[PDB]
Amino acid sequence: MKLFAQGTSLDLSHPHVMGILNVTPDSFSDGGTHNSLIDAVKHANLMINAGATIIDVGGESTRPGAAEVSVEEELQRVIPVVEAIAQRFEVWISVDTSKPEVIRESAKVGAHIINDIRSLSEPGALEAAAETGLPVCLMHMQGNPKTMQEAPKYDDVFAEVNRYFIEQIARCEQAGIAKEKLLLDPGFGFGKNLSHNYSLLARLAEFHHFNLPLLVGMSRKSMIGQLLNVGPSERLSGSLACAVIAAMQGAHIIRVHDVKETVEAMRVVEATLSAKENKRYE
Repeated sequence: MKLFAQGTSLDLSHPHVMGILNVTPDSFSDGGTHNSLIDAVKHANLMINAGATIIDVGGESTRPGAAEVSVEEELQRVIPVVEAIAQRFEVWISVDTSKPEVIRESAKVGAHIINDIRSLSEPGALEAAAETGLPVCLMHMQGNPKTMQEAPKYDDVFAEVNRYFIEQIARCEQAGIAKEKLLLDPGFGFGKNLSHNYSLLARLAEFHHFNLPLLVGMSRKSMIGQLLNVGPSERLSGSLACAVIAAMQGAHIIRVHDVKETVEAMRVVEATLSAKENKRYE
């Protein structure tokens, strides 16, 4: 499968490692852009050289209890960074933003994929996304992403994620976005407890029936911290194990913090699927 955006293509024949670049008010320091723009570009550079092919630029934290960011705060931080990256490098760039104006402006400076945690649910976001013509990633979640309150109960979490994606592909089609520009994300860690998360990971090979690319982001999350009982920085081994289980089942983009190590794990996976009579574990 190939994605086309901004006069380029991304070939999803082999797994892609997507780096994380968050430029929130609390990390893209001291007011609305300091010299944190060369930090962001240094950081971009390291990830590309460690082998990342996509970079996910977001201006709003998605963690429990995270602050809301205003449109100006996001325009101020995200658009500088997306622009400077696209000028200097070959990488594909996706933007995680929920706001229509940030979608429109990030298209204008060279963003390739709109990767919104809220799946374009805000007023005018679908419309803006559609207008840009860019690839959009749809993500399951139940509730508000940044709540600090307990995980849903589901009749069946796999059945519910699957029926959510059928509903969102339709909505997007009704707004003129072709199915061919969609990517799907089960949304690990968002509205799911530890059991729900491993159920979705165990059955990731089943979401290929949509015949859409799968983007996955399990890096350093609670499904790893709770299972092993370790804090956020001692989660590498467990994050690499989730990355490999996902790629063995055919996930096309893996969103991680440790780019070097995951690229190395992905090489072993590729060498292995290359030798497999059907390029996927089921």
